[PDB]
Amino acid sequence: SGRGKGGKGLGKGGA
Amino acid sequence: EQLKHCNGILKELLSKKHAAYAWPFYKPVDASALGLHDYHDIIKHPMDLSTVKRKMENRDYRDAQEFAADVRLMFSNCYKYNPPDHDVVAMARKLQDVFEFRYAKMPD
Amino acid sequence: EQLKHCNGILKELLSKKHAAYAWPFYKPVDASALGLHDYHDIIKHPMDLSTVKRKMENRDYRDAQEFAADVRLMFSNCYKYNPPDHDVVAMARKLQDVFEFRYAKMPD
Repeated sequence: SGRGKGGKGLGKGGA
Repeated sequence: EQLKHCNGILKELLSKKHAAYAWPFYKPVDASALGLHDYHDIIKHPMDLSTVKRKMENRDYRDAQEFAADVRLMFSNCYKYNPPDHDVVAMARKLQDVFEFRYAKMPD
Repeated sequence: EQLKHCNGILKELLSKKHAAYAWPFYKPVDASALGLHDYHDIIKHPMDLSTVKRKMENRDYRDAQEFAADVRLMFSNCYKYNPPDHDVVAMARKLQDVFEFRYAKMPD
């Protein structure tokens, strides 16, 4: 479709 | 003989320690199951750790830079395909710190 | 063309936005001023962003791949010369993530 795998804003960390 | 090190690099990458952020890279990216309609259009040359381990076994790498080129293309691919704020991106950098470090402290 | 995109990546590495962890890579390492009498014995091929730049303005890179080997050489020397815990190693990996990302986002 678009752009990723569905993990936009998922997880912990990254500033 | 440098490939005795890349073997140890590959084992380190594939170890349980890193399993929390290494799992997206264990097997080739499954475009059909995840619905990535555009993936093989954006990524001409897919790569993953299983595939690295197979090429390592068929001894398809002559020296360390060839191995490292596949390991990096693996990361480059996630970076190209995925927006900067996706989880898979961050997992990729965590795994890549492990690779770039252990790859730099290679004897030679 | 890609070389055009390489230019953009350069200016992106040099920009104020990344200055906090980019500053140690701006010009060749000053072994004398930093007091590293052994830096040159260990690092045979010094590299820095000022050198990548000059190579860019002169068209000395045939393609994006050569550009990228020099940028990675820069980080490599850093990972190789410094202890794994040194703040400079962390600054490099932080600069490298930025590079690699913009570099993956190049059309190809």
